[PDB]
Amino acid sequence: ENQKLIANQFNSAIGKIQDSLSSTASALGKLQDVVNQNAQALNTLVKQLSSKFGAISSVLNDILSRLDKVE
Amino acid sequence: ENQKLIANQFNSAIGKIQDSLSSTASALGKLQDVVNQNAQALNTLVKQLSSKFGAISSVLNDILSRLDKVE
Amino acid sequence: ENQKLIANQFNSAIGKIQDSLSSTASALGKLQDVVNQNAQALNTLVKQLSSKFGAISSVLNDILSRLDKVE
Amino acid sequence: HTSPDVDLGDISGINASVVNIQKEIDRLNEVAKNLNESLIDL
Amino acid sequence: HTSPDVDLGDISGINASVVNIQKEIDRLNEVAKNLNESLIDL
Amino acid sequence: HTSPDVDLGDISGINASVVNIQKEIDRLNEVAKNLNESLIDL
Repeated sequence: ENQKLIANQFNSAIGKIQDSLSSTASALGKLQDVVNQNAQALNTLVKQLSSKFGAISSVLNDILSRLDKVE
Repeated sequence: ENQKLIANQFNSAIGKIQDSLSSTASALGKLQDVVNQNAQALNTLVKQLSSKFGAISSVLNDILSRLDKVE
Repeated sequence: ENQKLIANQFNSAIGKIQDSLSSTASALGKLQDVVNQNAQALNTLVKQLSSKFGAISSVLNDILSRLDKVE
Repeated sequence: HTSPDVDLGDISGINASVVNIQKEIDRLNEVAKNLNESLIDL
Repeated sequence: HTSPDVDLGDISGINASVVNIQKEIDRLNEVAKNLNESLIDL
Repeated sequence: HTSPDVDLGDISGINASVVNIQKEIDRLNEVAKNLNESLIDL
């Protein structure tokens, strides 16, 4: 009798732990997707910022150069 | 006798797995909070950067325009 | 006999759960390392951006000032 | 003269997502609490 | 003349936090090691 | 005159890493599926 009890409660525990492991796997997968997406976002931001500051610098030197031409 | 052994060690294992699942839940919660906070930080940075580059562009066109007025 | 069965399958389950907990620990460690690294990256980006915009502002005021000198 | 309007543009298409694993954390805590209904009491 | 000092400002209030789940990872590894003291040896 | 070339520079050395915990998620799902081979059938 207590063998049916031990078996049934062990099966219940293993089912609950299966559910918990599937939930942990789904959570880690979502976290991985979002962390990688934010990493790609930060990387494309640093790249586009490099380009934008390059353009800013360029127009700046054009300004200074044609100013020196004025002076 | 071995039934008391199986029951006691199963209860010990279930307690340890309860502690492990609570620890995993706390860790995933902290990770979620920090990932969402860094996401909001990156988003407000891109917004404030858009505004800042807008202002930079604006003063730049003012510069070029009043320069053309000079020339 | 069923006691050997309960014991052996409980030991198998505990081994599999040990493997799962070690995998979860490794995954959380990697996630922590990468989230902290991206956080440090975002922080150094905001700092270097503050410095870069400071320099941009500085050359801008130099431009406006020497322009006013021209005018 | 007539210098063109040098527009730098905008940082378009850059945006960070958001984790929503609250369901999974709730499931983990619910299981950690429900495992007390799986303890053996001979 | 006398153009005002056009200060762009600073990116203030922007800062990323840091995860510190080292306690939880240590607990997970400690439990994965202590579960060897829960194996049944008839 | 002859104003120097005021180069602002570039945001160098800034780069975000990438998580690769696909092995661990696969292991977790594999264990969640293999635990069905540990159920007791008296």
